[PDB]
Amino acid sequence: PSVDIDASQWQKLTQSRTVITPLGMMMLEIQGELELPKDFASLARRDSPNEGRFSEQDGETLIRFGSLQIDGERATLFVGKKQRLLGKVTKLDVPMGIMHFNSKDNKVELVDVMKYKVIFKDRPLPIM
Amino acid sequence: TVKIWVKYNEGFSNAVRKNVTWNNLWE
Amino acid sequence: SINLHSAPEYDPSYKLIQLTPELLDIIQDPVQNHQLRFKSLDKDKSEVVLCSHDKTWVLKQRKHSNTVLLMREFVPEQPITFDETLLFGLSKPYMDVVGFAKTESEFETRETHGELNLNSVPIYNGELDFSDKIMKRSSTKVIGTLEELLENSPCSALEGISKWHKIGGSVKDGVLCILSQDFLFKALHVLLMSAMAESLDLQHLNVEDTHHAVGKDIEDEFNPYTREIIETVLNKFAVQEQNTWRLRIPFIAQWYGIQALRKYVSGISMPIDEFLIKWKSLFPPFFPCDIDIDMLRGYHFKPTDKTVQYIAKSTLPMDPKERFKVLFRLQSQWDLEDIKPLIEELNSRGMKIDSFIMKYARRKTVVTS
Repeated sequence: PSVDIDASQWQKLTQSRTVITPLGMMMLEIQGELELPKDFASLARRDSPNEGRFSEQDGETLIRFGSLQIDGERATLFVGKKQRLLGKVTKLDVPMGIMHFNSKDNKVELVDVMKYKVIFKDRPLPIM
Repeated sequence: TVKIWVKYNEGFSNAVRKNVTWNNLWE
Repeated sequence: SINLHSAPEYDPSYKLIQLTPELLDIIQDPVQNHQLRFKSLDKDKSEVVLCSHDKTWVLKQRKHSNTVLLMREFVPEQPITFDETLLFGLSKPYMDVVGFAKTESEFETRETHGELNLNSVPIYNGELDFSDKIMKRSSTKVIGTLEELLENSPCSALEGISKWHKIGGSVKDGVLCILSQDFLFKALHVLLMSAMAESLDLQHLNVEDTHHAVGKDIEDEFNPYTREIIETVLNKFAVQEQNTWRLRIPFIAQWYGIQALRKYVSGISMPIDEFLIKWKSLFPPFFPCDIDIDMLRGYHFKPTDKTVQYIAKSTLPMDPKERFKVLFRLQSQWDLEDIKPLIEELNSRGMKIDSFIMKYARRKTVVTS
């Protein structure tokens, strides 16, 4: 089999319109496992306005799991209520293409091109 | 109470490079 | 600060592909779309390659042990509000992103030599019953056209066509084939012979005139030199305008010279002049070419300064020290340009070829052990 890579949409969006691409995307990397609850639906009902940990976006229940603060090359990541990780914004030696593989029609579409990433490879710290 | 955290991996591992089939791309 | 959100379920359709500078240039070219293409022989077994119109990359998946989240900015339907605690080093949130993908691997792209899939394509030696022999084969499926071959090959169109021309690819009775060395050289000889007999422009040969010149005075039933055979021979020993072909005369002369080496000085030596006589005599009458022994560098050696003898690289040892030893034993003193094509294949680590020779040999310009 064979199929062309479609980059028309990405091209049009690129011509139109920090590390965030003009298409509004970014790459986060953590040396570890991001532990999220197995049941968003159950916890979303217990979610209080004070916590603001869950919300509905386009029919999907999203969890607010952290905060990101970018200071130049330096970056700080808050995870949950109790974790703080120090990391950096690094330029990718080899830029990464994000592509969407449509299994239905066996078509490939270029989503975006990643040139930077925010990486955290060091052990999490207390919040202060 | 909701529990959100990172289980830190002590290091980083890269597996051996593998060949790619057509089904690997379209799963 | 930036609010980080996560979906309960990621889409695995999103994948990361390494983009080499050239790949990036191609992708980031608004002039043309669909310039890159994923190709594979089948869905479950064969490799997938990435091809432009003239280049090929091989894909390799590589898993990693980190958490990689692909995240995009989104506009919250409702303002994202939460109680602020003792958070230091944290400014007011101004942006929300949601992780839409979680990748555990990358797809690396490495530039690779595009190659033809020559599985089901048979060898043609100029038989008159070739159609019958192929039709009486175990595998009935035959590659009909070159487009099908290129389509089912791990290579780009240009690489495919180039290789197809280089290996003497052709088509007989509707089935793609590869001309044998024997039939290739015979068809070349017949073509050259006919070209001289009709005084064709050797710098401007076409398929029709050449084919007509060849099959003018012979029966169609006994003539294997069809238009496709002629076109193949031309695509092998000539270069076409980007319209018509011009013969690669020194290349042809070199081919005849290699054949001559294999015929007359295999296992025995011979004065260079006499070998030049025989070599020249192998050509079709009036064929314009000036032969020289330097054309045959890498295919011969000189036992004495005035003699020549054939040598095949295949018979040479694979260890550098031994190959240089036996080469120097066969011939005590070498000219610098004579031994290089015999030992180049052993330079695996890569360096200056002169230095490579310096490791096992010394200059004194000729070459000694």
